[PDB]
Amino acid sequence: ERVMTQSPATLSVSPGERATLSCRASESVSSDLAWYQQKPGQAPRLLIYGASTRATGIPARFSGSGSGTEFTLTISSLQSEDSAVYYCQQYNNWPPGYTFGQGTKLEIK
Amino acid sequence: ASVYAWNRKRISNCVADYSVLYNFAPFFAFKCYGVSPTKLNDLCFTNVYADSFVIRGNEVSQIAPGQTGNIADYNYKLPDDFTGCVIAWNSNKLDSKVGGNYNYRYRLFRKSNLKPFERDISTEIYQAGNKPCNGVAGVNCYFPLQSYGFRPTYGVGHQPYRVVVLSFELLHAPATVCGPKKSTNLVKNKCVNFNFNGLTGTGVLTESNKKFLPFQQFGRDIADTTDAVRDPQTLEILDITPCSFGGV
Amino acid sequence: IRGWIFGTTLDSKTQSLLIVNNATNVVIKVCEFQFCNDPFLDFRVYSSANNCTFEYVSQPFLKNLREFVFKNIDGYFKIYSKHTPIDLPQGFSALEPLVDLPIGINITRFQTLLALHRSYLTPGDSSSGWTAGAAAYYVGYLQPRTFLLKYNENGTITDAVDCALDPLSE
Amino acid sequence: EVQLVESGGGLVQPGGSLRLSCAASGITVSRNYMSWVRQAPGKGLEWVSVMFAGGSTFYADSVKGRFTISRDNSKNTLYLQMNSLRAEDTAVYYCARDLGVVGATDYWGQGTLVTVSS
Repeated sequence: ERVMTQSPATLSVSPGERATLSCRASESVSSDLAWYQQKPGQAPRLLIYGASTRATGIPARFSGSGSGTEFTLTISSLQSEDSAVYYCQQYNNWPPGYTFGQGTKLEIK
Repeated sequence: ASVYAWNRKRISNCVADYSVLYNFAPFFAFKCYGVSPTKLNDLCFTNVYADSFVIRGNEVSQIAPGQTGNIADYNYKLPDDFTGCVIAWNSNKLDSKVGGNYNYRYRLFRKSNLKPFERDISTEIYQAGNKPCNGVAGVNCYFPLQSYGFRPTYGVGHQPYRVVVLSFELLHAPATVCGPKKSTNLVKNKCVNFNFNGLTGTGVLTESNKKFLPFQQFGRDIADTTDAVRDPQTLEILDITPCSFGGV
Repeated sequence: IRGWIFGTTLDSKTQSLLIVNNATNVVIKVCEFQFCNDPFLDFRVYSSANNCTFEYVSQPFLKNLREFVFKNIDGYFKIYSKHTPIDLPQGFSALEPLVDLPIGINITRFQTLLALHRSYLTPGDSSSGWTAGAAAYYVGYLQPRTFLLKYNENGTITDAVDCALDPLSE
Repeated sequence: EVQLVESGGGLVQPGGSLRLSCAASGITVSRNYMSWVRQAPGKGLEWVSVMFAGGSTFYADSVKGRFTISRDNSKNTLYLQMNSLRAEDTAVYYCARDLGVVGATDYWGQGTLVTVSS
């Protein structure tokens, strides 16, 4: 049962630039991961699973990186609709298992 | 080899020592149900089944009678009334490479649970809808053989444990495997209890003068009194006389 | 003559038995090998796949009168044999225990295996066959009987009396 | 289209029972690793339960012994019976189809609110 800690808590970046979010594990998580974007008002949507594999459809504007116990997600150019909450979910124990994050609130200006 | 299509061997017709089994040094976990280890070391059977494979450390708890999990529900399933024991070694050095000792691909998609000791080696495409990914992509393209990715940075839960399971069958057993030693040096000319390969008795043993034919093992006089015996070690013939007794 | 075959059937549906002598060694095997319409005449083998559970090898069992007694009662298949210099002679001679095997196959029928030099081998052949030396083999059936055996001073049987042959013997 | 629609969400008195249902579409359930997840209002998510393709089910520790997952294969649906609903279990519950290492959770359920009388 590896506890994940997200950082930073909040982030407000000017339009058109990049955004960087870190998620830190306590045991090894090297390639057991996923990133979810839960736009406020409905269920989350998977963007990038494993280490950096982009889920189908998911705009290339997203990029995942990291390995071991530390990972980071980066967005190239935030559009107005990118505002949502994001969670890094691990599944290092798959049958039966998952461990979620604290979520991150992303806004614009 | 792999947990996918594990490896087997059917031991028979030998003297099962066990002096090294579960007594050699680098063994990590050994435990049997139904049989105690020492009795085991003295038990004897019709056949033995050894089944070696390699699993991830965090899944060793699933090798148990009727135990449920992934590796024990869709990959390899041992019976509920399984008598015999399993052994697991933390092969955290022997089978691992920073590049990934994942040559073996375990089973993560099966249509229905296994019957005990059912080799279910197959190369198929688990799917949801009509076609497999040969004509579809993304949806319904699942492949049960997943790599391991064994590399040394991995923690214990993901270090390849090598496991070997022993299964003793006992039906109609003209048992061809029993290997307990227990042979003590012989004493002569004194009232001694002797047990020659099953012949049990008491008496004084003396050097023989009788010509045993090479296929004979015992000698008896009139009225079934076992009078002589040939040693199973040095093949020397010995005479038996009950030591003195009488009324006072 | 180089061997025998025992078993409940020639098909692979059951674990038949094989005993094959040779100039080098004996091969005893139990593998349910399905046989052809006729036993092959050794071109070293003619049978379907096998799934043997027991196999064994040792030195070979060899005017010379060769005798063998095949018995299968207690879950063991036992062989006795004797080879003597010299039709069956009137001379007396007892057989010695040769091998006592632990295999527990249910044997009910048996056949022989023949051989010949530079002979063709096929799964099915007519009654033409191939040439071989002049030879013959006799068969007798055992029955439960009571025998009075006479042992001499060296532990060898020299005479025997059939307890149920005639009134004087009885 | 491929989808998961949920039902059973509502209100029940503490200690009571309830039963949640999950329907799927354009995808089978019998052969899909099914998993019910839940979310407390304003908080993250937590894996609640999973049912396999062989029948061996699993539950989170917080709900072990009280909730039971089952599935109506005939019409490609999943179910979760709950009982002894306490003050914590007020949350929105989601139905999901998880593949795992070959693609993490993607397809999610509309959710179902589960609150208590008080």
